[PDB]
Parts: sequence; C-alpha cells; structure tokens
Amino acid sequence: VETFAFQAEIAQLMSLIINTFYSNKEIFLRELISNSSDALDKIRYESLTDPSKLDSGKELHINLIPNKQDRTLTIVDTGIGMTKADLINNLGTIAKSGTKAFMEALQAGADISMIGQFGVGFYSAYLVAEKVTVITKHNDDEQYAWESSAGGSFTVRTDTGEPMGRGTKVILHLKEDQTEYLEERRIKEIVKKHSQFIGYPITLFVE
Ligand SMILES: Nc1nc2c3ccccc3nc(Cc3ccc4c(c3)OCO4)n2n1
Repeated sequence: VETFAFQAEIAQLMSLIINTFYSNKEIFLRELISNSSDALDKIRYESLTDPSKLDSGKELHINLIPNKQDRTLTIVDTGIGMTKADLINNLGTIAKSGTKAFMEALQAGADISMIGQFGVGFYSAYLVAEKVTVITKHNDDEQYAWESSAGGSFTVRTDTGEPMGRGTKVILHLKEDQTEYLEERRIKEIVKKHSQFIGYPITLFVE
C-alpha cells in the first residue's frame, strides 16, 4: 500500500467540490458514465488495428450496481482500464490544466454541473461519496486498487481481490445523507435525464 499526495490543484478542486453548497449532486452519475463511455471508445478503437486487445473480454458495456448493505454504488465498465502510471502521475498531470480552467470558469459564473467539459468529471464523485475506491485493469499490466477519502492523499496497491479481465470499477462509498442514489427509481430517473444516448448498454442491477 503506497500513499501519495495529490498535486496541489487537484486537492484544491476536491475541497471545492466537497465544500461548496450545490444542491444538484446527481450529475456525478452522468460524469462517471461519460468517463466509462470514453474508456470503452478507446478500447474499441484500439481493437480495430489489434484484435488481440479484446482477448481480455469482447463485451463493451457498463453496469451500475447498488448495494444497500455496503452503502455503495459501483459503476463498472469493460473499457480500456488504467495503468499504474495513469493512477499515480498521468491522470493528475492531464487534470492540472482542466482544474485551472474549471476554477476560472466558476469565478466567471459557470456551475459545478459543467465540470465534464474540463476533463475532471471524475472528481464530481465527491459530491455524493465520502470515499471512492477504483479497481482497474489495463491489458499487459496488473490489476490496481486506487482509493481516496480526499484530505489531499490517495493510495495505490496491487489488487489481489477478484480478477476483472479488463476495465474499471468505480466504487462510491456514499455519504450518510446521499443513500437516495441506491434507489432503483432514482438511478433510472438520472440515467434517463442525463445519459440516455450513451452508445453502450447500461445495466442497472436491482437489489
Ligand atoms: N472508467 C474510467 N476509465 C477511465 C480511464 C481510462 C483510461 C485512461 C484514463 C481514464 N480516466 C478515467 C477518469 C478518471 C480520472 C481520475 C481518476 C480515475 C478515473 O480513477 C482514479 O482517479 N477513467 N474512468
């Protein structure tokens, strides 16, 4: 288990997301589904020139899995997945620019719902989650668990849980007052409103 500090701008973004009063929290789901769809586009594209990239699983899809016992909502995709270097360095590097632009736009009169336009939509998870665990597997790399409760740090470890083939699972440990996102009716409402034209099947598991 290695512990890392977020780069300063991402820590700042996460605190803004956690601290700002903003009632329209439901947009976290559209952002994470859009991230999954982007990951799925990438593996689909890559497989056109290299068919063996789909040996780790041919099906391209998204599952949404609520668990009231654990108070988690899990978004699973079989997209391209993330490497160790993604988790520790690259994602944070790419996001440094988008954070700055987003934070400047918010001063200009934009709102938190537009986070996705700046390539940092993942961090909207913290509108609803006290902790986020990300399990991910890229071809030719090992499976990793990334985890953060914000507070300026995150951890990465080699994951020895259930092997997943290829892709990413984002596990949102929901805040005590956000359990509405475990309800079938609520998730269905949100997917229909914001994520109706995603080009991959989205399966909403029932409890
Ligand atoms: N599902 C998924 N798949 C990816 C993905 C796949 C390949 C390359 C980059 C990627 N970035 C993100 C969005 C993201 C951003 C920061 C993160 C994160 C996911 O997980 C931990 O920190 N995601 N999210």
